[PDB]
Amino acid sequence: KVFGRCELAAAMKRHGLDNYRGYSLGNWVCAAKFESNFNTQATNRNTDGSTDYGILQINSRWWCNDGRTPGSRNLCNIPCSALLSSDITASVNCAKKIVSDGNGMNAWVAWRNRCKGTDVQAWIRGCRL
Ligand SMILES: [Cl-]
Ligand SMILES: [Cl-]
Ligand code: NA
Repeated sequence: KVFGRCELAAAMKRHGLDNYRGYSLGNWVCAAKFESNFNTQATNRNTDGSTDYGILQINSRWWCNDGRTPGSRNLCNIPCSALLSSDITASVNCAKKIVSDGNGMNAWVAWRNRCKGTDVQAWIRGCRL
């Protein structure tokens, strides 16, 4: 599913991401824009052999199981394919764990390089939220 911007904002907010670990909704929408272009089916192989999955490009080295990432953990206890669903519940639950791991949203390299410190509230402008 390719979410609309405000459609994703509303779903993230309903699932409790607004101000989760202090990160406003716009941070999460901005991260999803640059990780996946709002496409739940996005997958991208990393140089270390792991793969990033879904709307927030959650990686198979630590967080989900894809059966092809040696030495990997599955700390969200989820097949990585569950992070490609049109329902973002699994991705949100896993993202809550990732953002609680110690470095906040810097865990998402695209958030650090493209969203951090910017006017992230622009990403929810116009949304009836
Ligand atoms: Cl915001
Ligand atoms: Cl933080
Ligand atoms: Na894994």
